[PDB]
Amino acid sequence: GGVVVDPKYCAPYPIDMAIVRKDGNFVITDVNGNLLFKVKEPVFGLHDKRVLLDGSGTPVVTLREDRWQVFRGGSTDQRDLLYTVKRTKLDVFLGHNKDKRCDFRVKGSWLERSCVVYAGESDAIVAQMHRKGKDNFSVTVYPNVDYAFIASLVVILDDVNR
Repeated sequence: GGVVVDPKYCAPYPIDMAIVRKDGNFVITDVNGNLLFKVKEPVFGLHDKRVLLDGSGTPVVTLREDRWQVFRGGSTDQRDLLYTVKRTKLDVFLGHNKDKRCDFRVKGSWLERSCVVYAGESDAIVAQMHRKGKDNFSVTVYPNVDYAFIASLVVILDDVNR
């Protein structure tokens, strides 16, 4: 129940991710500064879309805007819908979830650096923010949880804040 975007984003150990900034553009790195995703608005003067690119520059997911849909790769086609996020703080519904138990939830506070992501059907914690151009926090993604999925949530939280 940890795979959302792609099983290749599910590591057997915890991974801590963080935001590095130079505005919707920034990078998400591991603890050691290794790039995991570049986050950007793909089109100038349009602010409704962000893409997460891997280190090779390949789109991993596209987020499109209190309601976001997140699509596979560089798509915004409905057939490529992975999940919808609705604004305790955020509820996530996988693309095949036609109803309204959410599949994941985010609670806690962005500004306190205390966000926690839970799996809906067990309420298991899948990721946890901790307070520390580096933002003052990291997010632990637990083993076998999809870290591209968690990185997309971090992107949405940042959007809500800005």
